[PDB]
Amino acid sequence: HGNLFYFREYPMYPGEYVPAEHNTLSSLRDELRLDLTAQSLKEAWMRVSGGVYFQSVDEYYASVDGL
Amino acid sequence: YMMYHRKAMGTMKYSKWKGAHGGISHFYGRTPMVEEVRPNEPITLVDRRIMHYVHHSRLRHFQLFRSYQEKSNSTECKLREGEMLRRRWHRRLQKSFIAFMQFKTMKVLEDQARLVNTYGQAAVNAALGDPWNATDNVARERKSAAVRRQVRALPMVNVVPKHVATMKQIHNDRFNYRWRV
Amino acid sequence: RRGKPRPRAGMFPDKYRRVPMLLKPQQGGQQYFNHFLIRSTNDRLTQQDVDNASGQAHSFISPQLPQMDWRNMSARSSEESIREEMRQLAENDVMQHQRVFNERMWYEKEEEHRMKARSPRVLGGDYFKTRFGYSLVKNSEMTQGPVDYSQLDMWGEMPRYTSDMVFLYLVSRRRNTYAVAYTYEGKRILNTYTAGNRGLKGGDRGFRSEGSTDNGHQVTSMYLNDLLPKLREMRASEGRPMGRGEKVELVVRVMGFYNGRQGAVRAVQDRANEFHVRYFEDITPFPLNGPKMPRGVF
Amino acid sequence: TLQELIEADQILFSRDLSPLQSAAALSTLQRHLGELNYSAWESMPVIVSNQFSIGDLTGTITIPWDFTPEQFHSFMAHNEKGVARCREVAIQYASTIEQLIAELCTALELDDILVSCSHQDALRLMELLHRNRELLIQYGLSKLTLEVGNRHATRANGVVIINCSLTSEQLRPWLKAISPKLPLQQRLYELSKQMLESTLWHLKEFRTMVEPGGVDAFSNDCTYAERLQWSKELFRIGPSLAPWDWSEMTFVLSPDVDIDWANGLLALPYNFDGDALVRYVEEVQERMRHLYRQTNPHMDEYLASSNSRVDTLPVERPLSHAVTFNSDAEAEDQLKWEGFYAEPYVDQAPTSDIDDMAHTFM
Amino acid sequence: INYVPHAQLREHIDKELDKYVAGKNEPYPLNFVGQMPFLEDGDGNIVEVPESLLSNHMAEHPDSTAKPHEPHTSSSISEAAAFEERMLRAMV
Amino acid sequence: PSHSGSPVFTQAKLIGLSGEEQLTMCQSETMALRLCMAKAGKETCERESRALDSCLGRVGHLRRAMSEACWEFNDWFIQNVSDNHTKPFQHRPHDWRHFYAQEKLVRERQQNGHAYGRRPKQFSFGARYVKTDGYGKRPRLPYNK
Amino acid sequence: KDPQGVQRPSPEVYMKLNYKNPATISRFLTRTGHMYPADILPLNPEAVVKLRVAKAQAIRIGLYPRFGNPFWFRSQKFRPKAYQENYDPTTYSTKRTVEHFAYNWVQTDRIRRYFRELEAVHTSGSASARGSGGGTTAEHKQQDQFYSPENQPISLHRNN
Repeated sequence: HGNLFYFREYPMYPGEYVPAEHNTLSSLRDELRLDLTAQSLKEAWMRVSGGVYFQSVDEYYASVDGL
Repeated sequence: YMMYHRKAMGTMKYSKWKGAHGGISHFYGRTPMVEEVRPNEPITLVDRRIMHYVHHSRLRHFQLFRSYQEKSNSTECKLREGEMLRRRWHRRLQKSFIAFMQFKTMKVLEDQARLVNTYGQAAVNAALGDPWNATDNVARERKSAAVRRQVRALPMVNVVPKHVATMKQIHNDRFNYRWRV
Repeated sequence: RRGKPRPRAGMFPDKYRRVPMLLKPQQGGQQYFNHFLIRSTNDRLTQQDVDNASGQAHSFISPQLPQMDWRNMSARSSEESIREEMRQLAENDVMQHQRVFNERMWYEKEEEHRMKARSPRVLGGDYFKTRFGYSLVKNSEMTQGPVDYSQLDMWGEMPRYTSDMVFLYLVSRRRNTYAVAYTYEGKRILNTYTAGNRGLKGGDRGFRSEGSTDNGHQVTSMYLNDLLPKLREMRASEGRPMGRGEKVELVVRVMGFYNGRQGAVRAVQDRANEFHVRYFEDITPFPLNGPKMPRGVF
Repeated sequence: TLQELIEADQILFSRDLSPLQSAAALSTLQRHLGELNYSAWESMPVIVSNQFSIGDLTGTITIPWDFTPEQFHSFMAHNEKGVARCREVAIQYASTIEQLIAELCTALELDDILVSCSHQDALRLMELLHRNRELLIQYGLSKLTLEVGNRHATRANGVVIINCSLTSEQLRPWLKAISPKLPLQQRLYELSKQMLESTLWHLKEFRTMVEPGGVDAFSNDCTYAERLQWSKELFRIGPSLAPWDWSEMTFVLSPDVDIDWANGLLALPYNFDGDALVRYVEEVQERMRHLYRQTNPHMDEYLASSNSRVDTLPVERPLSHAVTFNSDAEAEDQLKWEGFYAEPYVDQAPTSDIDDMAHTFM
Repeated sequence: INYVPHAQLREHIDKELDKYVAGKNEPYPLNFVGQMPFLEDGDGNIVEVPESLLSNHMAEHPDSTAKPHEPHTSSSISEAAAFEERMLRAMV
Repeated sequence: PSHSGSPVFTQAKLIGLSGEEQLTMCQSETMALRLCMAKAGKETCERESRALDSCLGRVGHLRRAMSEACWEFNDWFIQNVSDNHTKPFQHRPHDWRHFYAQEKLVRERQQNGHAYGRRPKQFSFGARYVKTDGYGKRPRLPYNK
Repeated sequence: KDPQGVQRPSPEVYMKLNYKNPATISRFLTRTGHMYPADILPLNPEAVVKLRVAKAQAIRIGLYPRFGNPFWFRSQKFRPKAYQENYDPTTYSTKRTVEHFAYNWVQTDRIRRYFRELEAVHTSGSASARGSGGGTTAEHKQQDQFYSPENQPISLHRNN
């Protein structure tokens, strides 16, 4: 499902800025980023492995059941 | 009798209404609102929006208050100054609420940024509904149609409060059963 | 009880407070759970077999090596590649107010794109200084060039009247409501129909519903249904007879801010099967300062 | 009346009968058979035939040629229920067609959607358009009158014609093909509307001033420029023809000039010399009640009401409610005034008792 | 700025009254309220009315002939506009 | 909480919960359901009901979030926005006597320093038009008489 | 920034605010023809005196009606519009802010719900792929493998 109502983006607060070199508009059809960063790795994992996420490596090992 | 007097436009054997009606009438120069009713816009909704306007503007209140009974200039000044002071105090009170709601909006935006950090920017866009599965133009056209229909803004006017006719009508602009001085 | 109203059932404690939660309701049918689980597994296996026949249930891994992309690395190390990457970096380094993907923003940009699809010497600062009028043009915020006369004529919003429309006055008062109908010349077609005239005034729901929407609706509906044959016969006598099931053009003029207004307009819309309303106007004598009104109790 | 159907040609007349006999039947029917027809057979076309029969195509019946008024009344009284059912189904069909057209016109912000083909196929086309409504908004198809026909073409007056048979896969190429022609259609339509209102005003002013027997400019297929020029010329010559009464003659548009004096006809071209015409004018200078009672036993126990004079007992007509609601507020108002949101409690003591208690307390 | 002299008073008055004569080849100037009032012929008779006030004029008093005044279309300003308008008229 | 020494009678009106000034949400689906239930149709529109319920399922969580936000706002207001019935009220005309005293002082200074807090005499509705010659029509200042 | 009210109208509006033009008079006049209170629309003192004198002159001459404005619809473009889509930080009303707060909170809830349902779908798919017997542990197969209020219960509510 979608959303109850649609509004524009909230105004930027004073002193608030999008972090530098961060692509705020990156779709899942975009090309994989060549760099090896946290955001790029998470996007690649979502793209190639589905929506599986784990809050910790212990959670991942528990899901993988003894590896 | 004034046109707004209690015994104005009375229907009696001896009473003949003053003024000419129809076409260029007595109200021809005194009509405050004229709207050309058009098909697909019901006259009931037109009247509802007009009544909501004249109620939310606190204008029917003054009209009834000055028309039905006679109130001294001192009483009118007292009431108007009390209303102005109460409105100013309420604005001062509501400014704090607006500021705190802006702070809560900042907290919500920070939580959204936390979700972005923990999931990935592209994943968050997809969860927000990015057209990343729109292989053909029809797939994005469906969502464009949905948002186009949602943009349609129906009149936001609401039902006006009723008028309560209390005994002896101590206050004539009274619209609620709550007692007032 | 002791001459007192009986309390609502909410005040009484739970009627079934002395039964276990598993009893209400009972979850019988445990023996079917294993059978249904095995049935679900079997049918899911059958559906999986159907899907595998439709396509392929195969996955594989591509063992990529890092030394192979030295051509890409050498291409990126070039000055031109660095230049275009830095051009993109500078282009995106500008202030960005878009936090995340927004459906509103996407819809607006797509709408503008589809609308587009459907559709010497520079003046100097000294010249601008000597041109005093151009400074006012800069911040004029007033229409420039050709201007439509629809924003200049003072009768554009005013109603357009015709000799045939019947003007229906709907007066609403504190304890009364009445409707009358006049022609363009001002002749009163039918006698006034007030709440007292029709008997609603002074009965049940006294002093409270006299000016209510219900009484106003009733009196207005009765007045319209009595006026329609009267209007027909008046026009026939005048010599401009009504057509075969013609819509009678009605100009509604309503006065009064009491409750006898919504009922009147609803009655007009309910009788709009023949009374085609063309214009709606409201009239109210807003008091500025006049003769002393009768004194209130206060 | 009865001449309106003949003039509009909406009345259907089978030609299987003899010409002279049919002409005689028409001559006698226009004299005596016109009166008994009620105000619904104008909308419901009657088919002339050899014998009387109600049914067949929905909303239509067949009456026989050379039919006496007495026999017509007897047949109507005998098949009173069937004629009532046919009228009801025809009215339902008309209301459904109008509602179906309105729900699309209001949604698309158009002016009118005319039809000339089978309504059942027009319903398919209209429901397809309703499903694909937002794609029309995406394209430039707006504020344009539409026609439903069989041939894919556009008219020079600003309207466009769409075939009844059209599917989803064939709609998109059609939209892409007609998109470049839309902007011309809007300007053509607005100019045509302005010229039509101007010429209608000119014709009504001509009628008011000259007081003639009639003006007919839409009979011939002539362009809007010619029609406007003719109307302006007539309005100009109205004051010059004012001293003479033309109520006996009808002014009509025709590519040839024809002035009749034995008959009341004046056919004029779009470009005619008004001063020359003025110069020419200057140079000239019981059993039925028993049958009804026996056949239908309701008329003897139900009274009617006069439509001209107001009776001593006024009876309210049933109210009319909109079949389509544009707004949720309108739907809510409809439910409120239908009593859907009303408490099912039944009044047993009125507020008058409370008011009397208050008065006594005072 | 030239004041109206006593000698030329009648000529100035006649020009002011004939500023609206219901017939011209040039657009009529607007009044002080930026509106196009009724075009009056000689000897004080209203003969042209703008379309905005046409319905009210014909409703207040019937059998008062008045051709609906149309402003002079602008063709000298831009010739291409004149050709476009003529082509639109031909295409109807 | 008592802003400017006056307790807040209701804080739910500020939120808008259970009040006239509510928030419109899923109005398209609400309109569709209302139209479907208003039309005669053939069956009850359980499909429209399911659509509306799927749209408004998160309304309960949103209301809980706004209620807890309102409670936190009340806590912050008690912390530092108000005085807890300490300062005099500022919502009635007789709590602003100084401003009206200044107005009266200005008028008195204007009228030669004679009449303080005095208003011109009332005049008839058509006093300037029905009174004969020799009688004052336009009312004068209380000092001018 | 201008609470007293001396910011509006524009100087050209001051110039044009004459009796002859009712269009600009209707801009700062209510629908019924009354003047806005200073609490609602704080015009300049010069603006209000000009408006009242122009309205009096126009009413006396006949250029303006005694009640209402014939340019209320045409003055809407000049009147500022508070778009619901675009938020204004300094809005007088608190509902226009609480609606945006609710919008942002609903977006965050949508993110959380989408990710949690994706996790549930992936876990169910992995369990089905590994097999009912292979995937489920002995404890789950022995105890959790029954109907319960959490596992496919009958309707726990009356009047069904």
